[PDB]
Amino acid sequence: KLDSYTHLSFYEKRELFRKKLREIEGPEVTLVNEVDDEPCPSLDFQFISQYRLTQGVIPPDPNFQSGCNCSSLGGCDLNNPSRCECLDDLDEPTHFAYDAQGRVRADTGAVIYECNSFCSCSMECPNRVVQRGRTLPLEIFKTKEKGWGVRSLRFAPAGTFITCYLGEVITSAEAAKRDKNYDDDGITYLFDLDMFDDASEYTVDAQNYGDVSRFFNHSCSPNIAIYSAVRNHGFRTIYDLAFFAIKDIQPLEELTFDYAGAKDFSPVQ
Ligand code: NI
Ligand SMILES: [Zn+2]
Ligand SMILES: [Zn+2]
Ligand SMILES: [Zn+2]
Repeated sequence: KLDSYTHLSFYEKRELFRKKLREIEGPEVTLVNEVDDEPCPSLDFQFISQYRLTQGVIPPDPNFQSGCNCSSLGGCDLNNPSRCECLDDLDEPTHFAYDAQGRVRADTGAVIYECNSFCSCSMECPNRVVQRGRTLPLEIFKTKEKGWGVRSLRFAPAGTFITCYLGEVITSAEAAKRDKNYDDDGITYLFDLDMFDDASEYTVDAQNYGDVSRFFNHSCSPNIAIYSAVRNHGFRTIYDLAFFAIKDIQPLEELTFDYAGAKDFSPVQ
């Protein structure tokens, strides 16, 4: 029932959005809508691949970073949990967060310690998974009862990294400033960085800048969950929000999460 002008307008709007995704550095990201005639999600936002810092936020200084030099040939050898200085932040059931497959081990907690730029290992160091980025080709699609969602296009073994939740790092102060502006917003892309000390009170907002994950939906039976991966082991005022698959993800399966913090990880209870 759309008239020529509108129909063309929508056409062009969807194509613009597809253009925008083509410019994402990484595996493919596609846009589909088999439900209605909505072109695509709002274009008023920019895809990024690194946090965008904002006024008033003091980022962890890299200058005071610890760098492991336990890089023999390959990476750091996942058999030497007692050689890395990236792991010195805790010694109990000591081990690298990942296995050989690059998947997140089942005995790994809600905290991942990856190698820094101050380490001597190459980018292939088995302890630089998150840093390497997405590897799964994803598709933004229109769900029937919920807004837009994202499903995988490939099978993902539980424990597979997916992507970090990117966006502007704002102080819980301005956070609330924006909360005073959220009108009839169906979704409010806020993510508090309070895994540790609550003094920093920093939050990630993907309202205007973010990653594909800014399209992920909440759910009760999620297939992905946040893993606080840190590189500046000494200052966790800011860290990476990593999404890993908690269970096998079937191709074309929608990805969903529900942050519970370290209050769903370490407890079988
Ligand atoms: Ni089409
Ligand atoms: Zn190491
Ligand atoms: Zn290291
Ligand atoms: Zn390393």
